Amino acid sequence: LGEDPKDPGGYFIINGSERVIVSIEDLAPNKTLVERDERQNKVVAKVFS
Amino acid sequence: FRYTRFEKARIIGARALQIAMGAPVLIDVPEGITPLQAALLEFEKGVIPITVIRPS
Amino acid sequence: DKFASRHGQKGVIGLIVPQEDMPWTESGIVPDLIVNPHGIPSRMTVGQLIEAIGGKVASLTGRRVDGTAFIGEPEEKLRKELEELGFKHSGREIMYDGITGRRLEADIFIGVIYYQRLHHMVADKMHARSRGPVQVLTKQPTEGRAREGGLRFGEMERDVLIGHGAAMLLIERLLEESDKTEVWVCESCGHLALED
Amino acid sequence: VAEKTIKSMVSKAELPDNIKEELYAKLIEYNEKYKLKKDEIQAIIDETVREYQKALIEPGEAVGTVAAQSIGEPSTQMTLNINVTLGLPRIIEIVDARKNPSTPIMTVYLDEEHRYDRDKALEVARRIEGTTLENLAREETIDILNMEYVVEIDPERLEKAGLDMEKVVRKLTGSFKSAEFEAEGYTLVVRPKKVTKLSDLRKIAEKVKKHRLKGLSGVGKTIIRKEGDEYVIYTEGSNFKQVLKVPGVDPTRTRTNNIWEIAEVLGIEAARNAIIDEIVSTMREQGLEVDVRHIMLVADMMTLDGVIRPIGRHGIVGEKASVLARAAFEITTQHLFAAAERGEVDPLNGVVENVLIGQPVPVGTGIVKLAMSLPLRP
Amino acid sequence: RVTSPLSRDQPHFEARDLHGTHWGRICPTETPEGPNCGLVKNLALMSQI
Amino acid sequence: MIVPVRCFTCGKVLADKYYEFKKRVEAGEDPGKVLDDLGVERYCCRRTLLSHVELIDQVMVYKVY
Amino acid sequence: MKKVIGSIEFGILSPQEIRKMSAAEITVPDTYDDDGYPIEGGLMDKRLGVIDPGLRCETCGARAGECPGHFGHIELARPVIHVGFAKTIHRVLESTCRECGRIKLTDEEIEEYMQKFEVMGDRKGAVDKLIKEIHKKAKERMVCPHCGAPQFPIKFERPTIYWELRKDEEGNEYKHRMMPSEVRDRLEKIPDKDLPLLGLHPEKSRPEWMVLTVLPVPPVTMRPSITLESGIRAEDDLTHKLVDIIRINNRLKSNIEAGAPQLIIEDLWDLLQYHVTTYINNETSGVPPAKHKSGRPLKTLAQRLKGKEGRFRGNLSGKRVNFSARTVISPDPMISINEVGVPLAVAMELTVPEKVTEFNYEKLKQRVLNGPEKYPGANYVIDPEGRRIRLMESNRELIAEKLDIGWTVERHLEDGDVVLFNRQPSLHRMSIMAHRVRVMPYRTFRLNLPVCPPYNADFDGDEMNLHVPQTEEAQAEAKILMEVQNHIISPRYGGPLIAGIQDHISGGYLLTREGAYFTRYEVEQMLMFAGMDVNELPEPDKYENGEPLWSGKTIFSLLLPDDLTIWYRNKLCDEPERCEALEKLIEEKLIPDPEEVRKLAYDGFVYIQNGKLLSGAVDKKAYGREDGKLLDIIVREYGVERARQFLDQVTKLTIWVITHKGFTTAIDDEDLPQEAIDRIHEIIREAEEKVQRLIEAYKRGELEPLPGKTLEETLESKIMAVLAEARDNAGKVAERYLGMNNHAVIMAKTGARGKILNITQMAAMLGQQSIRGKRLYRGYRGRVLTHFKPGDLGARARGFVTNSYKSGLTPQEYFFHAMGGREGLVDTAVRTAQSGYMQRRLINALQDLKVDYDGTVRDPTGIIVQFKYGEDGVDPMKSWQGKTVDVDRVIVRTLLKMRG
Amino acid sequence: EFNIFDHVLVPEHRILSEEEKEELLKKYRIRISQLPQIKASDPAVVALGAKPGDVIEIKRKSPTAGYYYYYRLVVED
Amino acid sequence: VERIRADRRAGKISDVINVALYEDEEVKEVYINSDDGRVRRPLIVVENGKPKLTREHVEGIKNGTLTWSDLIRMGVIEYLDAEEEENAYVATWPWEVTEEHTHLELMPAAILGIPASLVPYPEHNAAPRNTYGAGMAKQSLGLGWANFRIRVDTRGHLMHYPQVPLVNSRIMKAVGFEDRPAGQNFVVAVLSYHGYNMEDAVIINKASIERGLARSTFFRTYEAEEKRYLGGQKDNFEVPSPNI
Ligand SMILES: [Mg+2]
Ligand SMILES: [Zn+2]
Ligand SMILES: [Zn+2]
Ligand SMILES: [Zn+2]
Repeated sequence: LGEDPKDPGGYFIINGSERVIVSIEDLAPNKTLVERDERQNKVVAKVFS
Repeated sequence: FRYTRFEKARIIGARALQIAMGAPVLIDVPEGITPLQAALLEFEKGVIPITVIRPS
Repeated sequence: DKFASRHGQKGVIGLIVPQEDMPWTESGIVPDLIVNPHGIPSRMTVGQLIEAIGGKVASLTGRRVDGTAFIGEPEEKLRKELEELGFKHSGREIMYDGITGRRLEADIFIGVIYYQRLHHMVADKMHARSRGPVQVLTKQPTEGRAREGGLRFGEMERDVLIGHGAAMLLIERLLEESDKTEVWVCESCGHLALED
Repeated sequence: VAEKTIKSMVSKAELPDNIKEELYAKLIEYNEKYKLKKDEIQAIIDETVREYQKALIEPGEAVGTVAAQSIGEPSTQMTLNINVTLGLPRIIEIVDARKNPSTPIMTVYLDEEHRYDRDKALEVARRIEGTTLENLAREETIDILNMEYVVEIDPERLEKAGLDMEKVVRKLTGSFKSAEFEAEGYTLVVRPKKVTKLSDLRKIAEKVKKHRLKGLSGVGKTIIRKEGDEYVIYTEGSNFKQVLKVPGVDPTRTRTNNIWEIAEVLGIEAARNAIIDEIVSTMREQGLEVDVRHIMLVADMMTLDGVIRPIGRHGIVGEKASVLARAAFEITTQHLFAAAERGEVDPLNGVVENVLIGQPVPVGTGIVKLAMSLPLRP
Repeated sequence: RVTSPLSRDQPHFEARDLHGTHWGRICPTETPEGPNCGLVKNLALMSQI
Repeated sequence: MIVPVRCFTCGKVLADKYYEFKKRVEAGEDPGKVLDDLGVERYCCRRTLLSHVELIDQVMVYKVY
Repeated sequence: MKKVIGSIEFGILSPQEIRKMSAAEITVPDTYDDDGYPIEGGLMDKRLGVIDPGLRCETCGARAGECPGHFGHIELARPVIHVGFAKTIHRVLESTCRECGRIKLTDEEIEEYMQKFEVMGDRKGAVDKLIKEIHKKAKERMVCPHCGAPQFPIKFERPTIYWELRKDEEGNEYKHRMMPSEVRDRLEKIPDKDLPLLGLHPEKSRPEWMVLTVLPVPPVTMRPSITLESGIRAEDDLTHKLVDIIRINNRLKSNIEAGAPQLIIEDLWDLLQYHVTTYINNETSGVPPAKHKSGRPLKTLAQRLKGKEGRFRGNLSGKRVNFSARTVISPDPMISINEVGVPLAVAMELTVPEKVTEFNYEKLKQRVLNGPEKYPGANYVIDPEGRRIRLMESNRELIAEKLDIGWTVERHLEDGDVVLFNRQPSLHRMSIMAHRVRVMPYRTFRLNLPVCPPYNADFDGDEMNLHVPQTEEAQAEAKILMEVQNHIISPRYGGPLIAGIQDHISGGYLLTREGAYFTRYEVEQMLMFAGMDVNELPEPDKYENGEPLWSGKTIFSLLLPDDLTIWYRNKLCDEPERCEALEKLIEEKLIPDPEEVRKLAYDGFVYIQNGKLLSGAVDKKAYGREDGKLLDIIVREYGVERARQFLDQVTKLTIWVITHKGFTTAIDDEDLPQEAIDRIHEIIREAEEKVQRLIEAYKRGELEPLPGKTLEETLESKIMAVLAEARDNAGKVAERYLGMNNHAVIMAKTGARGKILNITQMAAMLGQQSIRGKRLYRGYRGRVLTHFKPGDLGARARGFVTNSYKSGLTPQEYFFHAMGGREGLVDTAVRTAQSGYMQRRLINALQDLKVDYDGTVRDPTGIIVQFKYGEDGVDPMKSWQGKTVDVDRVIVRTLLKMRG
Repeated sequence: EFNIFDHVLVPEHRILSEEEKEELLKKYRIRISQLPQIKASDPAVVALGAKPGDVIEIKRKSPTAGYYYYYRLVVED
Repeated sequence: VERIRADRRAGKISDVINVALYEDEEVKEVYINSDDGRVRRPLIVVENGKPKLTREHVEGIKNGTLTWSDLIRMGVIEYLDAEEEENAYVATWPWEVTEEHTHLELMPAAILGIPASLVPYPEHNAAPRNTYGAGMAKQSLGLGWANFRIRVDTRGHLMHYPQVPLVNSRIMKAVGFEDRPAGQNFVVAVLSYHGYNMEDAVIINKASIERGLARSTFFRTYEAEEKRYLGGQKDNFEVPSPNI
């Protein structure tokens, strides 16, 4: 089929050009993370729902 | 009296511009040099006619 | 042309030296590459020397040398087999100068190092523009090398030209060579006059 | 050669005052070593005069641009990260004229009665040091049976603050007339006059902690070092006005990192000197040598109007007379619109405006004027 | 390849630097240079998702 | 993808003895002795023979015309 | 004749001026029809200019590429508040009465403010302060001093919404929206005499012009339209914004003419105001930016003017230039510091325009007769009248026969031509210098090695640019001012910048070290290689095996001038007794005998007497960057040309020495005996025992807090100090067990390349890995890695690497070193941007400072920044180690000159 | 009390007379608005008892020239 | 937590579930994670100082009777995320296991990435040097793909005689770099030669270059489309006439 046997795959071909989706290191969804802002002198907790 | 680097550069540039469009050389030439080299030899021979106006 | 080792040692080719001018060892080996000794200890690259020793050992014995992290062949073992192969432990070899023909006073460290050619070749990186196409908006040279663009004289270049005190050079660079033009100005109000 | 002849020759030499005395001292030192003759001394003076004439800077040099480049170039190779926050952030803070620098540190010098013994240095440091009872406190506990703070403090910390607990009470009896303060051994107990709500308890408990028992406001850490057989106190925070008038602190050598405090206390000239000294010290700490002339020019430009100004859009560039100079660097839209509102006229006497237009810049060869005699006869 | 949503021009001292939890999950050495340093990482050889 | 004709260091011909060397290697013999009996003594020629990998057979399968 | 722009006067464009400057009226919100022709009355009208080559402009009759473009005007149905002046408008709305129109100040106050304005001068800060004070004083007055009418507070809502706080008959306070028509009517009542009090020009900045009634549509040239590869025209963002503005204005006009109710008119007015606000500035706060149909936000005039990619920075302050090349650089020690290696392909492309004169007529005629495909040749010929002709094969001889005096020939780059050589980033003025063209048939640039430290350029794929000046004035300026040899001394610190590095230092040490002797053939070969004018060999120092031998100091002495004498100490000083003896011997006699000096000569004390290197070894202290005393003295006392010749000769000589004597590094350079390894292991055990004892003392509570510090960071600092002492001891042991015969030790000690710590790290230990100035702590809870127990504060568990590079690191230690290296790389990658921003800020703050002819530094306004530059009028470049005049050096040199 | 001129960071300050001010203006060919400014609320100014409109002559320690003479103009805040 | 771990090791529940226990003096919590995006690593379970992986399992793996998923099924090797590993005590080497150790590292060299494993002996090099070597491993030229000739990549490079390095990590054989090499082995001698190798530069042999060493070919692909416009107009593939 004209394909290299050593090619791992795992990418997309859009308009004849190979496209790879780089993974994204994001925060844990629906998880509350707590930290303290030294400049603001406050305790802040954030959740990305 | 001494010539500053900026004054010397301005004098050489003016002399080269004059030589490029006229102003025959006051000294001998090596038959093939650029007008900048002609101005350089004119300065080295101490024959330049261009003076520098200084505030006073 | 950019050539790089596997240990971060990179550089361009400085000279294409003929084989007759290159030095050779007592065993009859002419190096395919010559690197400066100043770069090895400044960057703390001992893995390159270990790889050279391992490559020489692998070439002499015929068995590939394992270079895996933390489980690779020990350096001292490699020096031991290099000694058993008839060569110096340190990998240094007695070399003769290719021009004078005399023996070098220092034993030169020569070994097999995996060097890879990079895609930053000088053929695709040389750009030279005298005059050509200009942008339709700013009447300035185009961008890049594919469309015969110019070279950018940025703000820093202008600043260092000012610091050099070269007023006419700056005028020639920024104005007389990039977007020189003539306009008509009205002296009464300062507006741009129209020429029909 | 007699010393009088050497002095007369040095005075007759066309040299600056600082060069004259140094040259005379060196000639005196070398005269006994090698028995210099009069002609040798005259030749030495002539060579010194020629070297001074050669060392003079030619007119038209772009000293501001050269100074900016010579200051910014070592910053590309500086090292990032007590608490002196030196390096590139220190230089950035200095050139930006920060009102409150990060981790302010003041250098305190003592008089002859406190710089030779450790006890007086420690006592004057504790006089400078601003110690609050919250730092002296060890455990925090708010009860309900008396509904007020019962403060218990460790004695060891009280061994360093150099004051008794009862006198500590005297620091809040007068200050807080709405509450009664009682001392029970090593425990501090407060009593309420008319308090019945929890809201006002939280509006008055923190006022005791924020109150300062002794020292100066804004003073944190305090250390004492031995330099040149002298005791030098280094503190955290800038309280120059309240630390200059201290009974035991020498006020002729005290300095602080806050250049604004020096400007408001010691004058704008001392502020410029402190800016120069701080930049020189920051450059020397990183091992990068920068000529002091560039720093001096930068500090002179910063303090041109009698106040400390930054180098950004709110400082030297902000008060630039040229519209195009201000617009090219920062806040282009609002600067141009404000110039249109004011009807400002740009004389184009600067360098960047002539660069933008296409006229020769007024620096270097752009300032050279030439004259020509037309009848050239080779 | 793994990227991060953080801006490249931002100095992220606590985020660009290597973490102790990257052992066996993120390659400790293979990172790009310039503004992409730290924010762009590569999966370790033993990393499993 | 194919074995070089000459050694990169001294120009000694090695493509003639490469296939014999590869065949003897696949038989289980020590490649050092195989190089020794084939006259490959200098380690530069040994470098050229050992480090080369054949890949032309995987390129011929993709016809271009 | 010719005229130049003496000054620029700014102001606000009046509607009458916009109408007069407009060559057309725009009413059709379209650009092109189906066939592609412009629509009459549209934005792409030929009256505003032409971009397509076929079309011809209606206003001026010129074709594309030469028509400057003409503005147009749009008559808005209702006035629209200009956003850029909007806040300023509010200030005027807080300063003038709503009925009389005069300012809210008394006549005496007005007169006093006029005297204050006249007195202060032209400083901008004082004017802004006075304007703010006047506005603050006038905004708090609710009664007009001239008319007595009551005033109401005005609330400004971003960006162009004005609210007036009015009171009803019942006393209720409400907000009335001030329409732009009402605002313009109020602004029209302000007389010209009150405008200077508001900071507005009476004849240039009338407040009523701050509300836009006529919109100036830009010319076609300034917003060009292009045709894509698919045949579909790609309109500009400004064109789309103007299309939307015209459509909304036409709808508003139609609704007004139709008698639409007030709800319609104010809604369309708000839409038009938003469109005009986005057209002036699409990044205005409080409004949504205008977006394309694809979701891409547009950039309008404000974004075109501001920003890094804006016109001011990306097109005016810095722009792309012609006659420039850029490619990779490769080393070339065989050329001088004044020369640059220009490729033949680059040389045949970049052309120098040379006018035909009476002395270069034959050379330029030969250049024309060679053609563009033959070197040396020419590419273009310009006649005196001014027509440029490209040289092809057909007209190559015809143009050559037609060449005369006054013609210009764009000849190829020849040897000796002056060109600029710049490497980016240009942090200092020494980042570009004018070199001489050397044409070689290869592809890459070639630059001499001593010029690399000024450029901060190595040869690991570095890219460098070259600029060819065209005018004679520019060439002369480059040749005189920015020549390479004229910038040997760095003005930043007054020390040598163009200096020998690496192999130059190593070869100098190898040549000038004790016991270094060379044969007659070697001496002749190095003399020929260095290009020295040594006609006859000097007397040999000694004879070995019947053949003559020359000391390397004798060969080095030929480089120095015959009247040079200087003594100092270098970095190779480890026995101060010999240096002290040499200093004492020099101090007594002041002309010591060369035999006496050679009896007690030491490599650690460099002494040159009358140009003869009697003692000392060459290192970075001789002619290295920021340290070379000999090069610094040579530049200052013998000029720059002699210094350049000396630098070239010494670099070639040291390269010859290091090439044929043999310089190399191997794996045994870092090798240590078993005793050194045992000592290092003992130091390791002692350090770990001390760290464990400190941890136990902290746990048991007997550890003493530092003054002002608690237990944690005190213990951390103690552990770090112990590890630092252990590292220092290991480095001292490694230095003790590594002699001077080691080439790596030679490079480290001489200052050529590397440091002593680099050899220590490859031989003894890696030390402690630290992040942000403290020990490694980021990781799991209580530990960095899971291979250690939680809560462990030991050295091995916190980043202290015990083994070196030669012994190999453990995987945990490898990870710790990876964290350290990542921290370092991030530190540089963060520091570069901040340093560049600070450099730009400093440059823009100090761009206009210049020393005048009287020695004073003044701003363009005229304020004397400094009455004398540096308080002494001395260039830092010409200063001696930051001092005005080195009296010691001058006295010593003059005394030696008179004694000799 | 504590004199502000005793500090090592504070250079010497003196009051220029009208004749000396005119000489200073003549020497550098500059107007009174082209001099460096010093605020009237500056502690050195209030120590000297100066008023706006005068010129303060500053003798400063010079790291490169020993002693340097700067000139400032007193202006209102 | 112990019951969940035992059930996961017994194969009753899926290996995706990871359990961790946080036991502080103030708060105590148990976390169970079974979602996406969790990067985990395989670790050999060690009980009573003895790893679960025995020689029989290795023999079965080598013989092909046992697979990796089989080893995961019996709980000999388990995947640990960052949360669970907080409760784990990993041993770097099989000879360093103790009674208190809870896990054994499979391959310490596997903590590096795919390009980072190309560097031979990375522990003997500086960290910035290793980073540069890993970054430049992707910029090398070689026979990356066997179907490069039929590919239509806009830019590509080919090494005429690519060579597998003589000093290579064992992972590179498993990764596939040995089958697709991207460089050559160079006989390098460390020596100063006329100053032309100065400042990171290198000196190459003319005869070596002429013999085909490091020879490369660069392919560039151009595309042309006969696009159709509105009204039936379209491009034509023909030699243009000089009159146009
Ligand atoms: Mg580089
Ligand atoms: Zn060979
Ligand atoms: Zn027109
Ligand atoms: Zn009124």
